[PDB]
Formats: sequence, structure tokens, C-alpha cells
Amino acid sequence: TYLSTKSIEYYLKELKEIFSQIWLKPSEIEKRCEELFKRSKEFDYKRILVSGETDNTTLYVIEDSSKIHVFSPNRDLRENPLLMRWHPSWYEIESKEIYYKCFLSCEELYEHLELPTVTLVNLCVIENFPIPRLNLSTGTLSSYLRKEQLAKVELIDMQVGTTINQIIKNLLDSQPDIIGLSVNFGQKKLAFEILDLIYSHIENGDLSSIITVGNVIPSFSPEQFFERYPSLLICDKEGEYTLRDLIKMLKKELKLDEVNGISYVDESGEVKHNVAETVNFKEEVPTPSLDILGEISKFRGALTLETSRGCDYSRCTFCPRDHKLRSWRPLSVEQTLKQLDDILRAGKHFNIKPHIYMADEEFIGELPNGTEAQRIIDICEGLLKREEKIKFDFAARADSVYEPKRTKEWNVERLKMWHYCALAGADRIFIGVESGSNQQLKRYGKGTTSEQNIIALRLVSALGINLRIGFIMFDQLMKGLDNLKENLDFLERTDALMKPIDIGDMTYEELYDKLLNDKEFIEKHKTGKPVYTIVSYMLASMEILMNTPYSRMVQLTERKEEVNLIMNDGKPDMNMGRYATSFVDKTNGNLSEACQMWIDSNFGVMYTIKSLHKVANPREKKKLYSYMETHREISHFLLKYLVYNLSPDKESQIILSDFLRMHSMEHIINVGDGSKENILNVMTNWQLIMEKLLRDVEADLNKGIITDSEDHRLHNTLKRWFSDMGNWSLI
Repeated sequence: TYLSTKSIEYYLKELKEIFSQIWLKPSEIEKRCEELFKRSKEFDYKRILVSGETDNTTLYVIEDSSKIHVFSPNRDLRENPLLMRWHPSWYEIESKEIYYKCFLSCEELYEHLELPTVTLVNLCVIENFPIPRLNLSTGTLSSYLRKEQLAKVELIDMQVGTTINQIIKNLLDSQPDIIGLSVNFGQKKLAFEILDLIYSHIENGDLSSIITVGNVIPSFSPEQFFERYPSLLICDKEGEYTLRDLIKMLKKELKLDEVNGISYVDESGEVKHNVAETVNFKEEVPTPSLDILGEISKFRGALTLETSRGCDYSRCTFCPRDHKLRSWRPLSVEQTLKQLDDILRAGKHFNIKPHIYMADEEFIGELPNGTEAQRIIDICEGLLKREEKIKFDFAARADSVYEPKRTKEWNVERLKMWHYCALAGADRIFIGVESGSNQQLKRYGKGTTSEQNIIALRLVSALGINLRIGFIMFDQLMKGLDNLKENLDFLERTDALMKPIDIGDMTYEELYDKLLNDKEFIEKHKTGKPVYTIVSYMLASMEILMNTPYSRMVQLTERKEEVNLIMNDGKPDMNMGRYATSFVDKTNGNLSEACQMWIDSNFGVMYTIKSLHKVANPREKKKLYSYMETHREISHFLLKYLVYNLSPDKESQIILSDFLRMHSMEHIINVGDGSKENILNVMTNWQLIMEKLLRDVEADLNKGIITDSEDHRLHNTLKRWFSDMGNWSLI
């Protein structure tokens, strides 16, 4: 007894409707499939299985082991990877595409349908700066396994607030064959607590699961885990092939020492490292699973997508890295647009406004024949053809905008590429300037110059892109104050940030040449604001992590100079992987420590101002924002004032004099003394300018111009700040 063609096409049409709701969890899809075949009661069946994802989602209706219906409304069944592994020539020489097939007396296929179970736990918080973003990276591991139909995958993501006890209860209830922990930056201690509970339930006989832990940032050593969890498997950030091979091992198709990308302890007590084949991201990794959207439906912010994996770690010496090189692998233009449309359509279902965060380590990249810019342009043209416009954020190196070592034609094509990004909705973009000193840029490995950074900021800002930069002022290997003075001059330049320029009448080559060579064009379109206005974190000091070339450079300086820089005997932070490192230059270490105390001394008041700013009405919003602008301004020239007291020069005297006159503080302790005692005296002097600002804040709060919280937080923190002037006895 066969199904009629009408019943097949009816089932295919309804399943295509059910499968279109890609925000539904697999169990919710299965329930809607059960309702479909029950409401039209044609045949009795024993089991239902849904696998695949988006455009290859597949339903298996198991009447019996000897009669299995397979529905694939979105893709040719001949491409089904599960059937291919069972019997790769089941379709013989059929030349037409197959969307329904009933397998009769195929007892081995029934065994293939008893898929293993994987539970992925994402230890990840929602990043809030500059805007909230929901990380979807762990969903690619699930979507790979679903697309390959290798396992039933459950996602537990702590971004929605799932507690530790809830995670444990979920694991014990689901009893998965494999548990995968994704450890994001700063969640290593949380992973240790969760692994403690998991292994207690394993020793207690409540749970038997293979456990893998993947660290997003390799600022760790595997021995930190093996010491406490000797049976744990440590895998790569890209765990697709690792989970594939572990599922093969469960089906007794592979031995443990054949599993891709795992590091483990064998029976001899030694650490074994298995080979790690590079994941074919472009061809095998589909749209990230969107199970998380239903768990947090009122999220407002950006949704993350990785349009490529890999990067060039040789351009960042403070970025941790593995011993294995990770090549840059982009999605095709068409597949990038497909995944974007999937995420945008799913976000629209939950009233999430179209805002994508490109989580790529290297978004623009580099291809043969310089076609990487054409990929970005083609993706932008795809976005321009949609009905609803989007915002999208991403990060980029300064030499991805402007590179004097390349031809002028190459740079003009890059300017065109960035323009298409602006047209397609590029919103907040992060440029990794990191320094304005050519020496410090080399220690950072950026391969870039100070002037090149200025021009890169000039080109991007002129296109209307909201810009912010990272900037690491102090680093431990710096000797002398020359690099600090170069950074201050860089950060004070007002010929970098351009207003959004109307370029409808120009060519890209005209705009390029005018922005680089026409001083009159540059003066006309500048915003007048200095570079430091777009620095993410002011007065930042280098934090050295494990497995970074900068840490190696530091260790080598300890050797060839016979000095101790890395403290705590070399033991780094167990949660973060950060070394406690002293500055090789004592004066620079005192300045860095002085700036950290400055931040700590102002944190109470300025954090209250910022939190009030988020909720104030438009008029108070503008007043509270001027407070923050002045605070950043005062914080910048604090370091210039410190450096000036340690090494005066003619120009820094004129600049500080103009600044002091602007604030009616022309007045305002030894000269050249870089001791902790003198630096504090210079800072306590400059703290008087900060007092003038907070007197305006105090006056506006008493006039009622600014509204305080219910608990009078601004009033208390102001009163405490005024009492604690000087008094740096809080370190």
C-alpha cells in the first residue's frame, strides 16, 4: 500500500511550511510534524525523527523498521548525508530529484536513525559594549551536526540566564552521550564549577557522558584542566570535526587517538595531542542554530554572524594563539547572504530590529588576485537589494582601509569597498589602531604607522561610519617617555575625524586624493574633535595573556636583562590566563599605576553619571553627556600634564596653557622626578580640575537641572568624592 501523489505533495507542502519557522527547536518541529500526520490520519507510525536544518530539514516517519518514510521538501533526497552513509547508491541511476521516498525492509537504515545525543553548553555572557549582542557562534557546531544529520543536539546557552542548577538538571534529564562546554573569555572559573558538578554526578552514577571543553581564547594550558579532570577531552574552538569523530567513536568507527583536534591523557598518564584537520567552513558549516531566540524573545540588540573563520595572528602580538595555524576561510557571497537572511528573518519574527554583528576575527581578509574587496562589495550589493535596510557592525585593521605599500589603485578600490559597506548599513565599526607610536606599533605587531592610522580614520569617518578605536597607552616593554609623547600627539590630532561627506558628485579617486593631499578639503570637512574622543577605554595598560608573542618577548627581556617582570613566580590568573607583569621602566610603571588609581578615584561618580544618562530625558541626557565628555578630556590631559612634569617641552607647555586657560585654571611638586611620591603630587594637583567639573555637577544637581536616583546615588558619590580628594590611600 503506497501513498498517493496527492498525499505526498500535500505532506511536502505542509512540512515546507513547518520547516520555514527556523526559530523552532527540534522538539517543537517534531510536535508540529506529529500533529500534521495525526490530523490527517492515513497510516499508523511508531516513531518520528527530524534532522537537517533550514534548507535541508528532513522528516523520517517510521511506520516500522521495515517501512520508513522520508520527506525532504527543501532538498533532493539524493544529497541526504544520512542515507549516503547508510547506502550511498540507494537511488541507483535515478536522474530526477527525489523529495519523498519510502524505504521497504531496510533494517540497517532503522539503526542509522538512532542518532546519538549531544548537549552543547555555551558559557557566554551578553556583551553590552557598545551595544548588546547575542552570540550565535556555538549554534554553528549544532547546525553542522544537524545538517550532517549526525546527532540530536540540545543547546544550553547561559546568555538567557540559565543557572548552574538548571544546567545540571537539564543534563541529568536528557542523559546525553556527549557534553560540549564552550568556554568564552573569563568563564574558566565558571567552567570549573560546572565541570565539578558534572563529574560528581558521573562518579555518583547519575550520568555517563563524554565531556569536551573548548576555549574560545587559547589563554590557557591543557594541564590546568587535566590536573583536575584527568579524563576530560580538550578540543579546539572549531569543534565540528571533533564532535563528528567522537560520534564516530561512539559508533565504534574510530579510536580515541584518531579523534580530530582533541588533547587528552592516555592510559600512561602522558598528555596526547591529536592532529587537528582544518574545518572546511565555507562548504560544511551552515546558518547557526537559532534555538536561542525563543529562549530570549525580548532581546533588543545585535545578532552575531561569522562570515569567515581564521585571521592573521602575526598582526597582533597580544592576541593569544594556538601552535596550529588557522587559515582564513570565508563563506561564499551567496552563502553569506543566505545565512544573513536566515538570521534577519528569524529576528523579525521576535521583533528584533535588523542589526547584525559580524563576529569575524578577520572580516575583510585577503583572497587571490585581491578579490576580497569584491566579495565584500558583492555582499553589500546583496544587502542593498533587500526591502528592509539593516545595520551591521564589524571590526577591521587600519591597513584594511589604507596601506601605502599597496598601489594607489588598490587603495581606491578599498575606499569603494568601504563606501558600499556604508551604503549597506555599516554602523559601529572598530578599528584596531592600538597605538600612535611607530615603535609601540611594532611591539604590538600591527605592521602600521602612526600617519597611516590617521588616514585610515579619515577615510572611514568621511563615509559616515560611527567609529571607535582600541588604544593601549602603556605597555610593559616601553623604555622612556618618547612613545607616550607620540601617542598624546596622535590622540590630540583634529585632522582625522571627518564629517559625513556628500560624495555624490565625485569619483572614488577624487575623494581619495582630496582626503590624503588637499589640506583645504580636510579642514572644510573635519569635525574638529581630537582622536581620543573615539577611544574605547582611556589610559589603558597592556594586559599580557598566555601564549602571546608579547609574553615571549617579555620572557626574553627577563633573560637578556636579568630582571624579574612576570610576578607570582610565573603563575598567571587561573580564570583569565593573564600574567602579573611589572614594567621594565620604573617610571612608566608608576605612570600606568597612577592612571589606574585615577580611574578608580573617579569610578563612583562617573559610573553614576553614565547610569543616570541611560535613563534621563533628552535635556538632562545632553547635560550628563557633557559631563562625560569633559571627564574624558580631563583624563587625557592628565597624562600629558604628568609627562610634562617629567619631561617638559615647548609645545606641551603651550597646549597645557591653552587647556588651563579654557577652564579658568591657569595656576597649577618636583620636576623630572618620576617617583611614586612626586607623580601622586602632580596628580593630586591635576585632580583640582576634576573638582571644578564635579562642582558644576553638584551645582546642577542642587539647582534641579539634573535628577538623582531614588537612593541619591549621585549625591552620595559626589559627597564621598569631595571628601576623598587627595587621600590616595585606596589602591
